[PDB]
Amino acid sequence: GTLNRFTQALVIAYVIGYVFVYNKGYQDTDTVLSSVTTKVKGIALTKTSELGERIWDVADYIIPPQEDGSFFVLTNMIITTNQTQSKCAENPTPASTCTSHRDCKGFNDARGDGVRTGRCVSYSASVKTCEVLSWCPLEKIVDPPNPPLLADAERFTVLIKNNIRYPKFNFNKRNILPNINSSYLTHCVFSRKTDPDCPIFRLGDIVGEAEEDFQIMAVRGGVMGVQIRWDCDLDMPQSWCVPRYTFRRLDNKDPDNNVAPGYNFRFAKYYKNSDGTETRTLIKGYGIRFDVMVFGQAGKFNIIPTLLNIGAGLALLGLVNVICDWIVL
Amino acid sequence: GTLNRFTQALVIAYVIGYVFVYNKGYQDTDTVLSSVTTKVKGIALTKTSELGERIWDVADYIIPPQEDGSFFVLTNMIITTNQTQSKCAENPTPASTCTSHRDCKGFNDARGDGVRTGRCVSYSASVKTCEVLSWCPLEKIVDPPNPPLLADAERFTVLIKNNIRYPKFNFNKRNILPNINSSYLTHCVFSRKTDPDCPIFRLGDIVGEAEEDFQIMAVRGGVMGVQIRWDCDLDMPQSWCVPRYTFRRLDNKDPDNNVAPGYNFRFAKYYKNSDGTETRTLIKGYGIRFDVMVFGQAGKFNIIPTLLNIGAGLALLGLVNVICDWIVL
Amino acid sequence: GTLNRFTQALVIAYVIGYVFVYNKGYQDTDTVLSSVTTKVKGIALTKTSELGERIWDVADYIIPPQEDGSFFVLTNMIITTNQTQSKCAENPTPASTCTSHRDCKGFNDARGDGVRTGRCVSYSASVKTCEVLSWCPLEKIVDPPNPPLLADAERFTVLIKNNIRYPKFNFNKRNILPNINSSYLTHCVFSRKTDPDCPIFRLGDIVGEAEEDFQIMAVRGGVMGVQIRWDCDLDMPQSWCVPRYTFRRLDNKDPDNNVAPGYNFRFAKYYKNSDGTETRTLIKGYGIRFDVMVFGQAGKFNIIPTLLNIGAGLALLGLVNVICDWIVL
Ligand SMILES: *[C@@H]1O[C@H](CO)[C@@H](O[C@@H]2O[C@H](CO)[C@@H](O)[C@H](O)[C@H]2NC(C)=O)[C@H](O)[C@H]1NC(C)=O
Ligand SMILES: *[C@@H]1O[C@H](CO)[C@@H](O[C@@H]2O[C@H](CO)[C@@H](O)[C@H](O)[C@H]2NC(C)=O)[C@H](O)[C@H]1NC(C)=O
Ligand SMILES: *[C@@H]1O[C@H](CO)[C@@H](O[C@@H]2O[C@H](CO)[C@@H](O)[C@H](O)[C@H]2NC(C)=O)[C@H](O)[C@H]1NC(C)=O
Ligand SMILES: *[C@H]1O[C@H](CO)[C@@H](O[C@H]2O[C@H](CO)[C@@H](O)[C@H](O)[C@H]2NC(C)=O)[C@H](O)[C@H]1NC(C)=O
Ligand SMILES: *[C@H]1O[C@H](CO)[C@@H](O[C@H]2O[C@H](CO)[C@@H](O)[C@H](O)[C@H]2NC(C)=O)[C@H](O)[C@H]1NC(C)=O
Ligand SMILES: *[C@H]1O[C@H](CO)[C@@H](O[C@H]2O[C@H](CO)[C@@H](O)[C@H](O)[C@H]2NC(C)=O)[C@H](O)[C@H]1NC(C)=O
Ligand SMILES: [Gd]
Ligand SMILES: [Gd]
Ligand SMILES: [Gd]
Ligand SMILES: [Gd]
Repeated sequence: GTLNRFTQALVIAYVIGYVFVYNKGYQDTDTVLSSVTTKVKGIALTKTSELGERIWDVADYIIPPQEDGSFFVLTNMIITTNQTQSKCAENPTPASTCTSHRDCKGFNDARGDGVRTGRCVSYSASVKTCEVLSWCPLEKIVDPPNPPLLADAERFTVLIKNNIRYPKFNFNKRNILPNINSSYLTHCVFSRKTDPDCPIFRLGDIVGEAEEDFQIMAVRGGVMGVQIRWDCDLDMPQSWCVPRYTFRRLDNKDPDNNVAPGYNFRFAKYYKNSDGTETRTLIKGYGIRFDVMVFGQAGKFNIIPTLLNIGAGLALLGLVNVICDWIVL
Repeated sequence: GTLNRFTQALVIAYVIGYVFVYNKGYQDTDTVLSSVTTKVKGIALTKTSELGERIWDVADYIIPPQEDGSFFVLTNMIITTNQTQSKCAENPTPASTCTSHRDCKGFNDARGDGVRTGRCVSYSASVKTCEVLSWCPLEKIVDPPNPPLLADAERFTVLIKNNIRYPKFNFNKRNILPNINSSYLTHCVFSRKTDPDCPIFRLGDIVGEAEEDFQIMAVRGGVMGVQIRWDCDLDMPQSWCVPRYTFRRLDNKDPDNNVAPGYNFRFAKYYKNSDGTETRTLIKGYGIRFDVMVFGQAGKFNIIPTLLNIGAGLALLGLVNVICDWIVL
Repeated sequence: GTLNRFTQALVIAYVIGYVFVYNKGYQDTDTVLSSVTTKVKGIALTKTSELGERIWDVADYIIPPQEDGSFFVLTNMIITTNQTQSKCAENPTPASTCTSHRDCKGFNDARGDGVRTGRCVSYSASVKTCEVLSWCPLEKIVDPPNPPLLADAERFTVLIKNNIRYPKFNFNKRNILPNINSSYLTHCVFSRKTDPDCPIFRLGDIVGEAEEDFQIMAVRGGVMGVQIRWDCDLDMPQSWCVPRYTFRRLDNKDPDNNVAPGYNFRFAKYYKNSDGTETRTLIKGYGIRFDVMVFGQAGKFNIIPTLLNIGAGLALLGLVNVICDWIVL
């Protein structure tokens, strides 16, 4: 029909026009094989209450441990020391509290501060609670310092390297562009406006780019997601293949509707005493774990998907006439 | 033909009926960007042969190290201590055994207990073997304790958080549902029957859910795979987007057809002696490494794949007539 | 037309011939769920300048830390010891150099060797630079030893286990074949020519297979990518499903156009002095990090994609006639 010349003009503009340049269907996909490397640099001062001023080389003292891709920056802490294998009073709790040896005797014990020895002992002159053997003295139940001890970390800076490969199209590139000289990377610092190609990011600015604050986050900790996205049209020059960096808070702020708020964990330092006995320093550290999430797809031109889709274009226009005929009169 | 009205009624029921509601082809795929966090809690008692009763805070003493997603729980061990840099007798082995200094002189040495010094020394009054410098005293060749030292670990419990995102559909959710209050997560424990939405899992129950046993596995160690699966139809409410948890033993039990049976590795503890000399405690730990494997796909409605497939539906029915004609008379 | 019998003979040979056996479109894809395990074995001798001959059990002394999949082998190092919390002279640098207390007073300080105390102190009789509190004595600025301290590592050997699963086709296998006895894996060593099925690889041979050299790489470090590829046609016997191993240097050699050349990082060893004071040994270690990258796809037969494509085959041949008619006369 006369509408058939209109529809044929519509489908030609539909596929070639719509489906190809917009949806780009004429290509075959391939996902990214990725590897990433990070180097945090920076140092941090802390005037501890008693211990006096102290240094923290984010290098060695601040990163437990040195991870594969991701990584965790220490920001806050509760430090218990001179701990040893010994018996001692549980922390004051209605579940731990006792009147005499009769109350202390368990599954919950091993879930709490340590393993319960039947004996009952005074947690202080004022009160009494079940004795347990454990690492003693027990860690003091307190909220983490505020503001953060390693608040200087806002200003630490991380270098992020990222080699990737699309196995299928035997192609591979690195987030560091060849146009970029080494002397520039000697002191550049990423920024969306000025330096998009600087792979050195500032921790504060990472948190911040994410609609967050390194300071209100550094107290109780959290996890920052550093999303890298590799989209490359391989039929285009390999020069136009470029990484986009996005940022995201992953942990939940809301106190309600969650558990283990923020991000922290304990680790220790063991010491062979000159006496031959064991002692350890236990440390509950809060901090920000940065996860580097890499992803992307790519595609060159290809006959099979193209003809596959074009074919469907011709079957589609068949019905287009019935649609035009029912619409028009 | 008359069969053409039958076939057209078949293809309409074939695509819309079969291919769409079953195979759901009318959607576009998107894979999951994932991050996971874990918190193991629990303590464990061990009455060591000589050393007497001892505590092991799965927190600090039990997890080497504190990993990104995955994690490894200590269950069993062989502990060699007071080790130092020094010379000493290899372990009795036909390859190590010697009659005099003539036999000891290598590539295998450096492959064995330590580097071979030519001298030959008696491993005991009864026998003799090549001297080597190494960390000495050498670790005693024995099978790991049975039952497991940290058998209490069956009952440790891990909390598992999992934030995910589909980049394409700018959508993201967390395994912890909003319907779930915090006070519940204060002591809930996952279970298929009662508490499907409790993200706190019990190590025994994880092993167990996998058709295995934490006790027969904890002696010599292994790796548990905790598979999380995120399938979401995004055209449906984001509320129906939910995680399914599956369990799997990854290591091979069979003694034959494998190497490094179960799962263990050695690590050490270094100590600056008051004398200024070095000493270390070497530890071969067996345990269960839990790998959290996250994956899934999703899809909203879309025109391109739909019309693409519908088009093929019309080309398909064309041949359906030749099939009906050859069948019927 | 007469050319229509030619085209129909072309498309039948085009799809069934070209698109199916070559491009294999009649299948549905599924990507790999992977887990990997590694065990490095080997020991290494080092005749240190002063300290004398010394052993390094790649087990405990050589791997910091014991990683999930990937792993890092120590090859070279700069070792600073008896470090303590204290004040001391910065390293000679035009930015650090000073004439008197007036010059020392900062953001750069905290970026450098330590936090600047106003006082100015002589770095030596010859010169003077700003005093800072830090871990002191500062680490000596030198290039890493050459040749590598743990050069013996060329010859260390790693065992690599790899369990994988395609969730969709409920299928899963392991890089260790059932045909392979355990007694063989007791001393086999991978090699392309003789032993393709030996999952024990030699570090030198890994580097080497990659068109590189463990020795010129071990001085300043780098990252080796161990690419495993799982392609399985699941309509074929599950026996033909096999892993291919490829090798790749990931870091950039070129001095220009990069930062943090090679691969190294610092970590420390803490010691409670008999005096009650703290001291630590700081260590900048160069080495080779091996990343095990696993990937692959698979597919069984399927009706939907097949008919989808066949359908497009019939729509395609429609236009083939117009092409043959315009070509031929
Ligand atoms: C090396 O690297 C930098 C970064 O690309 C170059 O600096 C940029 O170059 C252009 C052109 O002059 C300026 O318009 C931009 O402002 C520069 N970016 C920044 C943040 O400095 C620099 O030119 C290069 N050095 C040489 C000599 O090649
Ligand atoms: C908070 O969380 C829990 C878990 O969803 C709620 O307990 C469930 O709610 C229903 C409805 O009463 C019960 O039928 C299920 O047995 C409960 N699950 C378990 C294991 O307890 C609880 O109601 C919530 N608390 C409030 C007050 O909202
Ligand atoms: C156990 O494993 C090995 C490795 O597959 C077998 O050795 C191979 O078997 C064939 C057949 O004789 C030889 O042609 C190859 O040279 C062998 N490979 C190597 C590198 O040795 C060995 O036969 C097996 N042992 C038994 C008894 O089954
Ligand atoms: C940690 O440090 C101090 C100093 O060594 C310990 O001091 C004393 O505590 C002991 C336990 O009751 C007694 O055994 C000692 O005799 C006493 N001091 C001396 C001079 O030996 C203290 O115990 C330690 N704290 C713990 C219990 O972990
Ligand atoms: C580990 O601990 C003990 C106690 O210090 C060591 O005791 C002795 O061993 C030495 C090595 O032959 C001699 O050098 C010493 O004189 C002797 N004891 C004293 C009082 O010094 C023992 O060597 C250590 N074990 C090793 C060798 O690692
Ligand atoms: C590391 O080891 C030595 C040996 O203990 C230290 O020796 C001395 O240094 C001190 C710092 O000025 C003085 O406080 C001491 O009195 C002196 N020796 C003695 C016998 O105490 C040396 O300080 C240490 N190095 C540093 C500063 O880290
Ligand atoms: Gd990791
Ligand atoms: Gd701020
Ligand atoms: Gd049991
Ligand atoms: Gd060599």
